[PDB]
Amino acid sequence: MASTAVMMDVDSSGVNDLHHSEKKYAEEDQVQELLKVLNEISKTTLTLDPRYIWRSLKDLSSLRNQELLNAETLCFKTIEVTAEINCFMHLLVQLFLWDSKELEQLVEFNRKVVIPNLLCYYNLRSLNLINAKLWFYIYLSHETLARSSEEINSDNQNIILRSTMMKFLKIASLKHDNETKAMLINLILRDFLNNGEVDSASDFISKLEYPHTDVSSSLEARYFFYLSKINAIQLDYSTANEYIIAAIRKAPHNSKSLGFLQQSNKLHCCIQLLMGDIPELSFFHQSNMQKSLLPYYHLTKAVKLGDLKKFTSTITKYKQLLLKDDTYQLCVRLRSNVIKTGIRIISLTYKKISLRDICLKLNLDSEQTVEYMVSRAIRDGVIEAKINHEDGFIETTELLNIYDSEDPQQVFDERIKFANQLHDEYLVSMRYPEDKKTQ
Amino acid sequence: NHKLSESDKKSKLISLYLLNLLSQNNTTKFHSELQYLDKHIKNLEDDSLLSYPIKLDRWLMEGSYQKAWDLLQSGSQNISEFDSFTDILKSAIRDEIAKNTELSYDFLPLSNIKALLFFNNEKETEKFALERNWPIVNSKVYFNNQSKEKADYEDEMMHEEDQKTNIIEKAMDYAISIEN
Amino acid sequence: EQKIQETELKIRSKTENVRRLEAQRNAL
Amino acid sequence: QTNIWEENWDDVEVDDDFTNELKAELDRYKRENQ
Amino acid sequence: ILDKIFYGVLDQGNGWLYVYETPNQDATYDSALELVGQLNKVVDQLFEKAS
Amino acid sequence: YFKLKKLEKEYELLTLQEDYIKDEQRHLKRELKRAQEEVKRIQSVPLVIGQFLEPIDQNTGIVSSTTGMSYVVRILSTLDRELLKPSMSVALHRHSNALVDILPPDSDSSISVMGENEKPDVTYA
Amino acid sequence: NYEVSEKAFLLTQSKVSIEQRKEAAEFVLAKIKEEEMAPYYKYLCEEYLVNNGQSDLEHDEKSDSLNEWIKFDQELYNELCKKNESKIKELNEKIQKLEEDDEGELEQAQAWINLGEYYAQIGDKDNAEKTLGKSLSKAISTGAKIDVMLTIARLGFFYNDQLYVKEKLEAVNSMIEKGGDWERRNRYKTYYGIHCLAVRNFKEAAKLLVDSLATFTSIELTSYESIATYASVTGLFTLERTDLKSKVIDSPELLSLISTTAALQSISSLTISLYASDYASYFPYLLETYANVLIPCKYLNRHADFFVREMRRKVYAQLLESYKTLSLKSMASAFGVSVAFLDNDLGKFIPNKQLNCVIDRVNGIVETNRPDNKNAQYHLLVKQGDGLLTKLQKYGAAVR
Amino acid sequence: VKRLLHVAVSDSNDDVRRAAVIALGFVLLRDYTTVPRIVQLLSKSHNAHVRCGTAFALGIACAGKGLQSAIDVLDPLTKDPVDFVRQAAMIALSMILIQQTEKLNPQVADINKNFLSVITNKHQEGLAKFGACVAQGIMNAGGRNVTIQLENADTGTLDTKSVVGLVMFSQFWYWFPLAHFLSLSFTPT
Repeated sequence: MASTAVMMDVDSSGVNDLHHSEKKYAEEDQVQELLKVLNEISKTTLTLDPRYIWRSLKDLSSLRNQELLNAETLCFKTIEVTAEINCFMHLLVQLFLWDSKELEQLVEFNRKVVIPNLLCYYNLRSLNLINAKLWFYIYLSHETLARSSEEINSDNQNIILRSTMMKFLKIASLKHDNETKAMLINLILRDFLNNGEVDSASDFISKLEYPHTDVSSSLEARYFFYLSKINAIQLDYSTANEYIIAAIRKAPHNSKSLGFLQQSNKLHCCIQLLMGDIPELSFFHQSNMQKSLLPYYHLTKAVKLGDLKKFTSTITKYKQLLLKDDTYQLCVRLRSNVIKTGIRIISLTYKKISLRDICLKLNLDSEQTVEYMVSRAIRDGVIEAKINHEDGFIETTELLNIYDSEDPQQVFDERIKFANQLHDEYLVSMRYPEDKKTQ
Repeated sequence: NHKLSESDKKSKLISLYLLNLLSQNNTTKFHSELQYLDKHIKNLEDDSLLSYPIKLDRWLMEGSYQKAWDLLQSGSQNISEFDSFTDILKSAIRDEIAKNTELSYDFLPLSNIKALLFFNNEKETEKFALERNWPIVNSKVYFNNQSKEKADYEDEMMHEEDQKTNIIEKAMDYAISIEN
Repeated sequence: EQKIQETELKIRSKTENVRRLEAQRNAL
Repeated sequence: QTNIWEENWDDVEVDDDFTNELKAELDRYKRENQ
Repeated sequence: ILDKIFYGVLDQGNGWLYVYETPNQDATYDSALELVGQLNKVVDQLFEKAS
Repeated sequence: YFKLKKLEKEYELLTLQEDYIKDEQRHLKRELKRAQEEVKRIQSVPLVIGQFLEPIDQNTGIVSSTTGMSYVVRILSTLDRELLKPSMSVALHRHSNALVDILPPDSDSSISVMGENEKPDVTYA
Repeated sequence: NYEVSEKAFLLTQSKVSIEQRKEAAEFVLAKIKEEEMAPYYKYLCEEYLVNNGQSDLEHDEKSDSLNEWIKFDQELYNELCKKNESKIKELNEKIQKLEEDDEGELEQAQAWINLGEYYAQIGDKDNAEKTLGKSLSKAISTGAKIDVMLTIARLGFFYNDQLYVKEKLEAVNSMIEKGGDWERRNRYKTYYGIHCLAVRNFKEAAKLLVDSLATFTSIELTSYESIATYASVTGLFTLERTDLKSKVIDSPELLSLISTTAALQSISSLTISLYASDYASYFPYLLETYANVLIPCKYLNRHADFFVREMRRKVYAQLLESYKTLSLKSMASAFGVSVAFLDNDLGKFIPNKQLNCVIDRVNGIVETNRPDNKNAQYHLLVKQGDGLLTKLQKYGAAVR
Repeated sequence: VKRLLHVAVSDSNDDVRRAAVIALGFVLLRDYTTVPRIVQLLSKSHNAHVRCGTAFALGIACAGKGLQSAIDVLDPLTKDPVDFVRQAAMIALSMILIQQTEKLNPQVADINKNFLSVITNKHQEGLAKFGACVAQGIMNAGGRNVTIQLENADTGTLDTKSVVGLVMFSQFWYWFPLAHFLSLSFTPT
C-alpha cells in the first residue's frame, strides 16, 4: 500500500540508482515516466513516514517534516543523498496541490530545498532534475495574488526568483546547463505577460531557444507559445504563428491540449486575424469555443465582413473574454483592415473604380478621409491601386504576372532550401540504430 | 503592488510618454508598453491623455490621420503640456502620408498634397516633397519613381539568376556533395 | 577547471555522425 | 451546430435567392420598367 | 470559343474578337502532385506504423 | 582541472578518430561510383539468344541457348523476383554466358507468323 | 416511409403554401391511418413542431401552427398498440414458432423482417434493427443482407438519416462486394447518392446518383423521379457543360420524364436554357427552379445556396470566356437587371475569386484572368509539398 | 596517419594501401587501442589487399598485447577467401598470440587447429599453410617461451630492432628469403 506506494518509489529510486551510477536516459525519462505515474500513489501518509525511515536520515529530512507537519512517533549518507534530492524532487511533487494547497509554506521550503545542498554542484550531474516549473509552478499558483502585496516588496521574491532564475541563467553555463531554462524565460515571459514588456525577450532571444534537443517539445512549443506572443505586439505575425506553427505542429499535448492548447489556438486564431486571413473556423467550430474560439469566430464572423460596429460588437461583447486572454489589444486594427480588405476585393477589379464609387464604399463610410483612408490603405500596400483626385479616379491595379519571374523559383528555392530538411535529417538520425547496433 | 503611493499625472506622464513613445515612432515598444502596463484599459480608457495615442494609433497605424491630426491640435494635453511632439508628430504624420501619397499618387496636385499635409503654404509642402526629392512640376507633386529601386545593397542573393541558382546548384550540389 | 571538464561533451557529442558515416562506409 | 454539414465557406450567408428573386422580379421588373 | 472550338476572346468595349490561341502547358505538377499526394499517405501510415 | 589532463586530453584522439572517416567515405563514395560504372558496362550488345527456362534462385537459373545450351548461369541482378520473368527469350553473354536480360516477347517464328495489319487501311462501307 | 419522410419534409418545410404544409400531412394524416406511424409520427409531430408543427392532440396544439395535421389521437396509438401488438403478437409466436420449429433460416428471419418492416410502417426506429440484426443473425443470404440494405435504408431514410445507415450501407455493401450483382450498388449508390447528398453529394455521388437509373428505386425509400430529379440537379449544378451537355443535354431517361413531372421544367431544362448561354431568361429560372426544386426536396432544400450563386457565377465564366473585354455595364446594364446588386454578389465573387473576371463598377466592364505558366500547376506547387513538409516535420516529429 | 590513410585510402595500387595500411600500425603502434575500431573500417573493404594490409598493422600493435576483440576482427578475415589474405591474418594474429593461449585464450586451439586445419587441408594454399605453419611456429618460436615486444613498457622505450623484422618481412611473397628478420622482437619470458 504505502508499501506499494513506497515500492513504486523504490523502483524510482531503483531507477534513480540507475542514474546514481551514471544512467539518466533511463532515470530522467523514467523520472519523466515516473512523473506521470506519480499521480497514482500520490499523497504522503506512510509513503514518507516510511520514506524518511526507508532511505536514511538527514537534517533536511527533518526540516522537510515542517512541510509534513504531523504525528507518527511509532518505533521502527550515500543511498540517502540524491534520492533525498530526487525525493526533494518528489517533495515538489508532494507540492502540486497534490499533497498540498498553500505552497507559500512550500515557497520557502522550495528555496530551502532549492538553495541548500541543491542549486549547488549539479551542473552536469543533475540533468534538469530541477523542475523550475515545479519550482515556480508552486509560485505560479500563489501569483493568484492579488493578496500578497506583491510579494514581499515589489515583488522581489519573483524579482529574486527572476534574479534566481537569473542566478540559474548564470548556472545555465551551457555545460548542458539548459533544459529547464527558458521556462525561466517563459516564466519571465509570462512574467512580462503578467506585467513586464517582453522586449528583453530579445535578449532572451539573444541567448537561446532552450538548446536544444532533450527539452520537451512541450516547453519548446511553450517556448514558442510565449515566443509567439512576443511577435504578438512585436507585430510579427507569421513568425508568431510560425512559433504556434512550430508549437502546435509537434509539441505533443492532449491532456494539456485541453485548456492550454486552446490558449495557443486562441492567439493562433488571433494570428490570421493579424493577417486578416480568417481561416475556416469551420474546424475551429471544434475544440474551441465552447470556451475559446467563437469570439474569435465572432471576430472572424465580423472580420469576414470586418464591420466595425458588428466588429466592435463582438469586442463590445467579448472584451472581458478578450481581456481574459488579453487578445483585446488585437483587432483594434484589423477593424479597418478588413474594411480596407473589402475595399480591395470584388472592387479593385476594375483598373480603377472612381474616386466616388470607391469613395462610395466610403460614401458608405467617410469622405476625403478617403484620400487618407485610401492612402491609409495604399500606404500599407495590402492593396495595389492608385488614384488621381485631380482625376478623381481611384485606379486599381492589375496584380497580374506570370512565373516568368524567379518568384516560383524562389518557392522552388524555398523548396530547394527544404531539400535538406528531411534529406539532411535522414543523416541526422541515420546514427541511432546503425550506431547503437554496433553496441 | 504599488498602491503604496500612487498619483495622477503619472497617467499624464506616461500619456505624454506614450505619446512621446508614439512620437518616438517605436511602435511595438509603444504598444508593448501598453502591454507592459499593469492595468491597461482600466487605466487607459480612464485617461483621455492615454486615450489619445490609442485612438490616434487607430487613426495613426493604418494611416488616416484626419481627425487625429485634428484631434491632437485639439488635444487638451497638447493644450496642456504636450505640444512638444504635436508638431513633431504632424511632420511624422505626414511623412507617412507623404509615402502614402507617394504610393497613392505618382502625381498629385501640389494643392491636394498640401491639402493632405494640412499645410497652408505649399512651399511648406514643396520643401518636403523636394526634401522628399519628389518630381514636381507646377501645381503638382509627382512621383515618377515612387520608390528607391536599385540603390546598392541587397544583392548577390535574391536576384542572382544562375548565380544563386548556381550557388543553389552549388548548394544542391552540396546537397549532392555534403550528401556525405 | 570545469572549463577543462565538459570540453569532452563536444567530443562526446561528436562521436556520432561519425558512426553514421561508419554505417555509411558500410552502406557504401 | 448540428453534426456534419457540407462544412466550410463557411455557412457563408443567406437571404439571397429570394432577395435575388425579389430582384429577379425587380431587376427584370426594372427591366420590365425598362 | 465558348466551347474552345476556337481560340480568341470577345471585346465588348472594343466590340472585337480579341486575339487568342491554342495551348497552355505540359502536365507536370499535374504528374507531380500525384506523388506529392501519394507519398506521405503511405508514409504517414508508415510514420504511424513505426510509432 | 587535472585528471581531465590525463582524461580530457585523450579524447581529441577520438575527435581525430572521428575525423578520418568521412574522408574514407568520400573516397569510398567515389569508389563505388567509379566502380559502379563498368558494373553497367558488364552488359553489352553482341549477345546470343536463348529461352529462359527457370530460376534455380535469384541470379541463377536454367535457360535455353539458341544453341540449345542450358546451364546454370547468372541473370540480371537488375531484376529481382517480380522483376524476374519465369520464361523468356533471353540475353546471354557468350563466355560469361549468363543472362544479360530478357527479350520482350519474340513473335515471328514458325509457325509461319501471324497476320499483322496495324491500323488496317480499309474503312467499312 | 418515402412519402412519409417527404410529406414529413414537405410540411416540415412548409413555408410557401399551406399546401406545402397541407398536401404533405394530408396523406400523412391518412397515412398515419394507413400505417401506425405515431412513434415517429409522434416525434414527427415534434419534427416540424416549434414552428408550424405546433398543433397536435398529443404533443402540442398551437395557433402559430399553421399545421394542425401534426395532430394525433391516442386511438392512433391504441390502434397502433393494437396493430403493433397485433403485428407483434402475430410474429411473436410465429417467429417463436420460427424459433419453436427451428423454422426456416431466412424464413425465421422472414417474419423478423416482417417484424422489422412494421417498425418502418410504425415509425419505430428500434426492434426492426434488432429484428434485422436477428434477421441478419438468421441471414444466410447476402439477399437477406440486401434486406439489411433495405432495412437500414428504411431505417435512416424513414427519417432521411445519415451516417450509420450510410455506414451500414457501406457495412452492408462491404460484406459481399456483389452489389446485388448488377443492382444493389444502385440502392447503395442510390441511397449513397442520398447519404452523400447529405447535404452534399455535390460532385460525389451526384454522378453516381445520375448514373444508375432507373435500375431500382424503392417505393418506401424513394420514387424514380426522385433520383432523376435529385440526380439531375446536383450532378447538373455540379458537373460539366460537356457532361451535362453530354448527358443531361438529354437522356431517354430524361426524354421519358422530361416535364412528365413538370417536377423539373427547369433543372437542366432552364439550365440548358441557361446553357444556351442566356442572361435574363435563366435569371428567374433559378428561383423558378429553386422553389420548384430546392425548397421542395429534402437535401435540395437543406443545402440551399450551394446551388444559388455558382451557376449565377458560372455563366459569367462563359460570359467572360466569350469576352476578354466585356462591359459589365453591357453585362449588368444591358442584361436588364440591377447592375450594382448583381454586381455586388458578383463582386462577392471577387473574394470567392472564382472570377477570372476583371471587373468595373464605374466603367462597368469585365476582363479575364488566365492560368498561364502559373496555372494552379506551377502555382499549387507551394503548399502541396508544404503539407508533406509538415508531415515531414511530423515525420521527424517522431524521432523519439 | 591521416595523410597515410587517404593516401592509402585513395591510392590506385593496393599494396601501397595495404602497406600504407600496414605502415599505420607503427605510427599507430603506441595505441593499438582504436586500431581494431580503426581497421574495422578497413576490415571491410571491397579489396583484400586493404583487408590484407589491415591484418598486420593491427596484428602488429597488439602483437605483444591482447584484444581478442582485435583478433576476432580478423578471424573472418582469416576466412577472407584469399589464403594470402588470411595467410597474414594467421600470422598477424599469431603475432599477437604467443604466450596468451589456453583458456586464457581458448581460441588459440582453433587458431592452431585452423593452421593445422589449413596445414592439413590440401586445398588451403601454401599461402595459407605457409603462414599457418609459420604462424604456428610463430607461436612456437624459440621454444614458444619467448615473446614479441616493441616500445617496451618494461623500459617504456622503443626498439628499432623490434620493428625491423616485420618491415623486413613485410614484402615476402615478393621476396621470399626474408622472414628470418622476424627474430628481432623475440623476447624472453
